[PDB]
Amino acid sequence: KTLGEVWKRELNLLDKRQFELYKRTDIVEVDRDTARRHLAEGKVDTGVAVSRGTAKLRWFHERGYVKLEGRVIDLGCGRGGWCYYAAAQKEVSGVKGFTLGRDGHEKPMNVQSLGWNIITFKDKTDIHRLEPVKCDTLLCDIGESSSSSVTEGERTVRVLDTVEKWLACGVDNFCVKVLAPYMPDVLEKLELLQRRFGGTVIRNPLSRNSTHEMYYVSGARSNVTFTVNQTSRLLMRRMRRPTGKVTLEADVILPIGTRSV
Ligand SMILES: Nc1nc2c(ncn2[C@@H]2O[C@H](COP(=O)(O)OP(=O)(O)OP(=O)(O)OC[C@H]3O[C@@H](n4cnc5c(N)ncnc54)[C@H](O)[C@@H]3O)[C@@H](O)[C@H]2O)c(=O)[nH]1
Ligand SMILES: Nc1ncnc2c1ncn2[C@@H]1O[C@H](CSCC[C@H](N)C(=O)O)[C@@H](O)[C@H]1O
Repeated sequence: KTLGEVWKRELNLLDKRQFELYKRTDIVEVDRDTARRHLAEGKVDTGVAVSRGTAKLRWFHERGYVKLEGRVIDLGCGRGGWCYYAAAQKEVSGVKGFTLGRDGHEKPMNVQSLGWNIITFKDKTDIHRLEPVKCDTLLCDIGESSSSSVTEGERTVRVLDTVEKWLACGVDNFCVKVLAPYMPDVLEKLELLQRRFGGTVIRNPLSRNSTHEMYYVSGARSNVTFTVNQTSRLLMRRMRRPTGKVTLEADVILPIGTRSV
């Protein structure tokens, strides 16, 4: 029924070439070449990002969609791209990242970009069962894509359900991935969360067209259904005649070193 649900259905009908072209059509992409080479050779002091996630969070942060301050908690940190980005910001005092890091799930990577010493990584942790703790900035980048819209809806509502427990503790800032903002139950949960905690959902330009993910952030407030549909309209427009044309941009390079007294 929603424009987004139609989008998912049409997405699944695309042929191999069209899907490949479609996913990167008119999107922005950071050049990960140098970063990947450094990481692969064991370099930990060049300030390169451990994943594409660092650039994603930087985009939100640099334009006020989320302030990174004080005690930061990163649910589903994976390799740690968001933890390292937050750790390098002066306003941040500490970072706790939690992730599964098991059975194929990315484990935290160890590099020494600025503030690596203020991050405490913990793997083998299912954040749905992790007891909420008080923090100032809450981050969560969880949401596994599924060809089934019903399934993406279920996974998204589960993430928001868990995240609400943490926001309820009282947080100033947040940036939470919403896998399928186009699903009706999700739209309603977002409207309820907005009334309780404020914020709104924003589409990151670094996201590929093959996913409708948007992020629930604290730095702005807008009409949820309107903006989710604006993104649905954009995604459907790009599916008409995929060019695979991408805009390459410089990846994030952070300063290096420990943050000491
Ligand atoms: N028409 C197509 N749609 C595709 C394809 N691969 C993915 N998708 C769609 O994009 C969505 C995002 O894909 P992404 O690779 O970024 O996320 P996942 O790694 O979690 O993909 P899954 O949703 O987990 O799918 C697993 C695999 O299943 C295959 N798959 C998934 N959907 C399809 C379809 N519709 N047609 C053909 N083959 C399909 C494909 O090889 C996928 O890699 C996915 O949920 C699908 O709705 C594809 O080859 N063709
Ligand atoms: N229930 C759960 N508990 C903890 N971690 C989970 C989880 N479900 C998924 N994850 C992890 O969440 C991560 C999402 S990808 C996160 C990327 C990160 N923002 C970066 O910048 O690198 C994956 O590693 C996935 O394994």
